[PDB]
Amino acid sequence: LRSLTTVWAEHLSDEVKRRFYKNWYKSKKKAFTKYAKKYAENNGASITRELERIKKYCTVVRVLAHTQIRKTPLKQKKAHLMEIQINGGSVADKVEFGRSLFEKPVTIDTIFEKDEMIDVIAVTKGHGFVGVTARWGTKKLPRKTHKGLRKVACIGAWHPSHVQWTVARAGQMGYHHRTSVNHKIYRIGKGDDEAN
Amino acid sequence: AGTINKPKKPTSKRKTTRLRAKISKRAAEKKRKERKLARKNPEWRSKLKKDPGIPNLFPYKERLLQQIEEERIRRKEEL
Amino acid sequence: AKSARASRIKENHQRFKKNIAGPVEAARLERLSAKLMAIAQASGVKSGKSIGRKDSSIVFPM
Amino acid sequence: MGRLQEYQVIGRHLPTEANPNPALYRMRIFAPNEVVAKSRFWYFLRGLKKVKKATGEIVSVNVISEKHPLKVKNFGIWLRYDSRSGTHNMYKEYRETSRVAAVEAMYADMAARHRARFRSIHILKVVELEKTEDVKRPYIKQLVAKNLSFPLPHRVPKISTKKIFSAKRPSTFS
Amino acid sequence: AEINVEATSWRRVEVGRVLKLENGSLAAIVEIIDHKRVLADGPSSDPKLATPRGIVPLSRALLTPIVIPKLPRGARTGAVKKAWEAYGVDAKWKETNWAKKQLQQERRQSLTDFDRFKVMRLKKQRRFEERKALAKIKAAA
Amino acid sequence: KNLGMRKNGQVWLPAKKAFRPTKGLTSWELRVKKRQEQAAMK
Amino acid sequence: SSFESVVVIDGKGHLLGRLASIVAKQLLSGQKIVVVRCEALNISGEFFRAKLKYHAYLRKMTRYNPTRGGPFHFRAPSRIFYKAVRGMIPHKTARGAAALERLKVFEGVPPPYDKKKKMVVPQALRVLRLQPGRKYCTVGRLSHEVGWKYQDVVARLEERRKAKGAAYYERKKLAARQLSEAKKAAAAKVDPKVSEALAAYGY
Amino acid sequence: PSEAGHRLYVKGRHLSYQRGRRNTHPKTSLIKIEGVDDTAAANFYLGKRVAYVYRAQKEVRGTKIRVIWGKITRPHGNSGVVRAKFTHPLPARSFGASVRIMLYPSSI
Amino acid sequence: MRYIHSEETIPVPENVKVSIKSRLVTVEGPRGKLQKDLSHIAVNFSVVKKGVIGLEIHHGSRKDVAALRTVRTIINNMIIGVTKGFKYKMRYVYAHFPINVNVEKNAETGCYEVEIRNFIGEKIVRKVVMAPGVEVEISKAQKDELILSGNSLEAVSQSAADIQQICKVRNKDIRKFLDGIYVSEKGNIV
RNA sequence: CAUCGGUUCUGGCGGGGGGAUAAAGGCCCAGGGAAUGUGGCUCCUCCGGGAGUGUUAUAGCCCUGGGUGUAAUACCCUCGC
RNA sequence: AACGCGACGAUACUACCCGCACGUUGUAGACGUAUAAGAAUAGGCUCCGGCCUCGUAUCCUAGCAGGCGAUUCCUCCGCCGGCCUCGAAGUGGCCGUCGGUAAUUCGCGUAUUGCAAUUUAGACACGCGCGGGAUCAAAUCCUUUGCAGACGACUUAGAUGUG
Repeated sequence: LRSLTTVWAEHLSDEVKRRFYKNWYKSKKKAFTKYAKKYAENNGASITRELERIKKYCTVVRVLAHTQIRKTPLKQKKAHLMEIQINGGSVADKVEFGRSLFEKPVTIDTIFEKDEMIDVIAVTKGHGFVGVTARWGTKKLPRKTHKGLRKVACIGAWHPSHVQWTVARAGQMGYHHRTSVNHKIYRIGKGDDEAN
Repeated sequence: AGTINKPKKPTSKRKTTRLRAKISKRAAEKKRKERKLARKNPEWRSKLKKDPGIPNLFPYKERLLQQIEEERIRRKEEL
Repeated sequence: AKSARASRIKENHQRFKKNIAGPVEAARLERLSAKLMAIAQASGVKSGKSIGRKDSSIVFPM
Repeated sequence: MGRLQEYQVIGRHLPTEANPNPALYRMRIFAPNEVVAKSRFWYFLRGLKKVKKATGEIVSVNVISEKHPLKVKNFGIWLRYDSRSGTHNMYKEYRETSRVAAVEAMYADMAARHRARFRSIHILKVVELEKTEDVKRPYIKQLVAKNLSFPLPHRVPKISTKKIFSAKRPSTFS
Repeated sequence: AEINVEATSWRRVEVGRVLKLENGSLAAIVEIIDHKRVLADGPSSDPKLATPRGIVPLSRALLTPIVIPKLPRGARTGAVKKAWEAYGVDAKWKETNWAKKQLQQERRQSLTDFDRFKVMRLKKQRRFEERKALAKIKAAA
Repeated sequence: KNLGMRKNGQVWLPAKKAFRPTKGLTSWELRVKKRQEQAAMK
Repeated sequence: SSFESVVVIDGKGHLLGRLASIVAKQLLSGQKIVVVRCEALNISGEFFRAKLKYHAYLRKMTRYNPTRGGPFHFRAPSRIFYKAVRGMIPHKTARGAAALERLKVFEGVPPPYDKKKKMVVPQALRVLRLQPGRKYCTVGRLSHEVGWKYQDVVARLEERRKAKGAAYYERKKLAARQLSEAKKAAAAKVDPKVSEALAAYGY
Repeated sequence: PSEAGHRLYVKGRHLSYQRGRRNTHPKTSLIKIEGVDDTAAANFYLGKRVAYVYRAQKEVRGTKIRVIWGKITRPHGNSGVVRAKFTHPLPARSFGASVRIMLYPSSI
Repeated sequence: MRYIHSEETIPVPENVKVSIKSRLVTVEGPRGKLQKDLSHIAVNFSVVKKGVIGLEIHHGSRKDVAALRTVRTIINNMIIGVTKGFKYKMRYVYAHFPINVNVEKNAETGCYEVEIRNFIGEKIVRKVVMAPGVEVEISKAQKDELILSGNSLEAVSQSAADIQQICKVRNKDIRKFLDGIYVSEKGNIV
């Protein structure tokens, strides 16, 4: 798969503009300022041309959407932005759908439903540098074993004259990317509901 | 067998020098032993070997038999 | 025990997918797509209708 | 085995006081040259008549040319060949234009089909089959058939091995 | 019953079939030795087409469209020459496209440097005429 | 129509001929004469 | 024998090892080679023999660490042909690396090679080499069975390229017709002395 | 104006030194002449001068272009490859580089 | 040994049209049209006589000569299929649990479908999708009988084989348990 | 570059000798013979061709002897340019 | 893939783009570095007449390394612009202006590089120059955070704020 082109909306919020910066507080905040002029130049001819290119050449269409992190209690102000695939319909239908969805808020209950089983993707809890006993679940050596007991006694007893990639070693534990499946939605509660 | 999907460890055709030398030594010793056994062989052997004869599919076998008969008649007449 | 990769288990799961879970997920998809549709609706060169060109190599340099 | 010729080789035992006029022995030898022909003559004479090269002499060596090298002939060859089992009879047929060509075809045939080398083959008789009814083998009988005519399907064309690249895919129909 | 068969029609090696050898000479098949060799005779009076009577391997020969009718199997050089001259093998061979291609090749390989220059200039004049004709044709439709 | 039974039951199968690829090389009368000559030689 | 800027070879119907031998000799002589349609290359013998050979190849791996040093098994057809070519080149020398830099291999016919003349090698052509009745397989099929992911994408792109080539061939037929009519019309307007002079010269 | 070329030489490629399996001898080079594919065709080019033309870094006596001269000595093999002897042995990096086979000394 | 010329012949009925192009054989009769690609076999097709197809092999081995017999039988079976057709009669028998056979025709695919229920009291429903061109009916002249008919003998017989193989008794003594569906008759429709 | 010397590789040309004074072969002469039997004749057909009879006829072939002929050519050896 | 690739945003300067002005600048190696059907190979191609071993082909190819002026021709080539078209790693077609142009023929010039010596001539990339057009950006240290952490690294926040 190859990304052929992407089309942005005319107005981007400051929370999603913060994603393109490391030092937003010092910045001139110039991102997408020349891109926004394409909507006014020649009645958006370049925008229309890129949309037509997507319509006639592309097989997969995704939207670009970002969180509104300012509505959370988090101290972070830089929002999270990702590509969400539009499934269903024809390619022209997907393009018209995404363009109609430009600059609009999409709530969770228009995407998922109660009693639906979904998947959750996130990075796990970090643990730092961890020995083999807690990193791999190996058996502890007996008490007052020389050179330590939270170890594997023989990391190699056999040929090759090497350490093999299948032997448990101390190292980073946690902060791993995991995709977990089959999680049931019990409730989609509404924020404006005082008894959710 | 599941040879195509899961082949096993290959059988090497690359010879080693040790095995080549051992096989050459054993072949030479077998040749000498066979010569000694042929020298000491007590099995009976004919003085004259059995002849296969003339093949039946040879189209002039009857004419060859005629020629043999006339030659032996001439030899008996001369002797 | 039959494995998760067993052909009979796969066929049973395919029949379950076709006959039981499929209509339920199709109805849920219809409802969700209706809601998100409600949210969504709530010269060629000079116009962009003709798709002109935008404003290591596969060949040897020649 | 090689560009063979047929030689009439006539030899004899050396004359003595008891035998002032010894018998002359004649052989037809297929050989690449006269030295090989005389060597094969003395080999066969040692195998048959107990006449040795040291006590003998060569009287004549002549080349026997084919009488009609432009006439297609069928040849029957009776030979004996030596394998690990022993000595085996064989009758074979060859469609050639000369006895020498038939003998070379026989040597190539024996080497290809039975791994018989030159020194293990004894040619006993080479005959020209006088009539079509004298042909026994089906691979010659199909060739002597009346009104014989065949095409040549799937002929790979002769392309020079130095011309690596061709601009058109070749055909196999001529 | 209607049968419609679209397959090949090879030329057949047979008694009387004329072969073209690699040097350009012609021969007629007198007798078939086996599936790889024939006996052939070229009695042509033209020295470029003549071939002595002898064995021809079929891998070194090509099958021409000419077949001498009713040539007897095993016929000697006199009878083959009489049938060849009666049929007129040389004229039909000259009319074939293989001999025209060979004649064109010979004429092109015989060219000198002045001949090549004259070929260039005459071809440019003719090509000027065909370019005008092509412009006239393309303008019409 | 067919009057006999085929053993495997495939009744549509044609009345096959013997597989003799060398058929037609030698006539019957020549083979008879060769039979007599071979018997005399033996 | 001829020297070209770049030789584009159509890989369809070519035997893998013989084409690789000829290509490697050309590369070491100093000729640039682009092989297209590597999925249509042929291997002599039955398909299961090629499958068995590739699974025997897949067996081999560096035991202590599969991420380094080991035989890395490339499943794309152009990479299978590239392994065949690389085995016949001293690729661990600078001269061998320079000879390998003169070669490009692709699945299908990517542009701009769809509008270039594609040559064939008669010494490696399956119809000219293999005996009739012998079995043969296809490198694209072997690749698809051992895990190459883009058999259908290349098939659709090849179908599109062949449709465009059909339109181009219709235009080419029209141009050839018009050229024949132009030569026939102009044959009266050339000087006759020019015409027999060219005819006697052989043109 | 003129639309022709100006080539008066035959193209060739430098393939290898004279060598066996292992030992190479740089005093003789193997040249593949374009369009020459047998010993009979290669016999025409015996004695013809051949230049290897290459580029250096500094300008010396008005040019950045240097030449190594040699002559074709004898045919090699059966496929029209020829042996050539140059004033100095050709550089090892020029295996696969181009050389110019002149039409002089001419015997036509 | 290589045989110079070998030949087979196929008679063609007067109501049959045979077209062969690049070893692709199309046979048309009163009952329809059948096609078969024989490009895997080297053979020269010709018209030796009116209503006779000639097949030949030049310079072939014994195996290549023998393959023409298989080609002859294949083309003859296609001719018989387009003239008379092929019919397989199957019988389903049971001891205690009556086997229920339901035959439908899928409108989306055009193929027949056979559903088998209560095979030795099993609760699963067996489904066999028939080959295209194969018509399946439940007989009314006899008891517990299916009739499969078509132009392609291979399709009809493979469909019958699929029906036979789907109803297989497992882990039981087959001397004692005799339930199943079996091919009981083979013949022509006409 | 020309004219030479030494060594060497390679291409072409003119002669001589030998053998069965090559064997063949062409064109004549005189005999003999046969089929994978030409013409003719007879009998069947799908009218395309088959089958039979018999020795050159409206094709030809094979074997022997002779003449041209000390023919040519191949192969081997050899004298030169 | 830390020496595989794509899309996009903003890009201060000596940075970027355009025109020409050249390189003691480089490059596994220009010298006509010309040429798109697909498919079969026990069959194909076609202008529908016929044709197919064969790229031994076709195109192009003359002039100071190619001048000047005619005679003559409307053929070929190139840059720009318009409209279409081309996504497998994106480029061709038509029309128009302008410039060049032996298909025919001729005049004036070529010498002297001294009897050969790469025929210094192509393409891409890089750099130094002007003359114009276009644009006013970020990152890191630091302070901070604890979704992180041996140290680096990572998630954050720091410019007026829902800080």
